[PDB]
Amino acid sequence: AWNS
Amino acid sequence: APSEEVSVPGVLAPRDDVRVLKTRIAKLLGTSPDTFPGSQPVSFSKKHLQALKEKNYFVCEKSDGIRCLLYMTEHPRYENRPSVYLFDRKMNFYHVEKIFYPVENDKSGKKYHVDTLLDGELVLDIYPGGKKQLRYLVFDCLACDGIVYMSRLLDKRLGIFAKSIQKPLDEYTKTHMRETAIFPFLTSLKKMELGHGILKLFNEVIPRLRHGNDGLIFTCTETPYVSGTDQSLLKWKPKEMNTIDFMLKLEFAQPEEGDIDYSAMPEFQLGVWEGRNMYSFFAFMYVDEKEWEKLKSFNVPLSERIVECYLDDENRWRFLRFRDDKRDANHISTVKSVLQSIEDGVSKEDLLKEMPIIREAYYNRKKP
Repeated sequence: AWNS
Repeated sequence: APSEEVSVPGVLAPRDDVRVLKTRIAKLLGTSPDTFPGSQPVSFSKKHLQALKEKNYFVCEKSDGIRCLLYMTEHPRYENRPSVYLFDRKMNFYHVEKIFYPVENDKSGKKYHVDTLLDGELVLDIYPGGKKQLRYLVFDCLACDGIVYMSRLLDKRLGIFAKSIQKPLDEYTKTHMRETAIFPFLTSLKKMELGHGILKLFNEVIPRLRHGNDGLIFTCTETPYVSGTDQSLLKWKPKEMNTIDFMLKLEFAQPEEGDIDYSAMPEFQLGVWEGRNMYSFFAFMYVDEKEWEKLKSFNVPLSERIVECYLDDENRWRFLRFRDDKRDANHISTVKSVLQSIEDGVSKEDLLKEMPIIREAYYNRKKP
């Protein structure tokens, strides 16, 4: 559950 | 559960001592007191392959440990008291009590060295039985017995150290066993090969080391000692040395029907610490079935934790060890820097292929  | 050395034997010296020391060394070498007089290498790139063909070089195994200069002088406080100080690139001075350095052909044994600055590295050797031994490997000498050899070349810099320091130390060591066994570490000259002796280091020297290793060091024997970044001093490292710490996340795909089978191999997602609380997806960590069954053999939580990874020969990140100490993964800046280090630099193959040419070019410019 993170960016990019 | 893979996780995780050496430390300076001395104790941090008081400020009103390290200031006097800084001033003394500054007056000796003719540099700024707060400026580190030691040298720092540059990354070995492609343009250096030609360099090794144009100048005489010395190659040696780049041991991993603490790089720090050794200083033989008199104690700042007490007038006549032989003292030895170890200081790193951050100018942190450590007073090494319980050590001495014999003077050449000294009958009495009361004579001692002053104004002596050596450049070396602190490593930890592993002897049979798990018995450890701290060691100091000298690879250069800035000043010896009051004379500054920084203007001279490497052969003389190591020569004077060999004559006035190492040889009397060995002479003393071979006769006095119990006396030598009390030393905080063993001082010795580092084994160095010719610039084209790379192969010999790979198949003979390195695999028989008693301490860790990460790459090689090329020291030009035709250049004077230079404080700070040295263009002649080259540090080479294979691709597997450039390790990055990521945040590991195990992504188990949602099955078509039934509960998620965790025995099946998931997606090993690696994340990079960007902001303060924000991470970002970077790449995948390759794991085969044997390695996967190996990971489940630990019976420890695998997801949501820092891991150290390295680029294999197939350019994919493989698991190395956990990082229980690290609070966060490597910052995007560090990651970028490491990626640049991997992108640049010469491969082991392309470096080896140039050795027979460096050898002949060396013997060609040789002095009759």
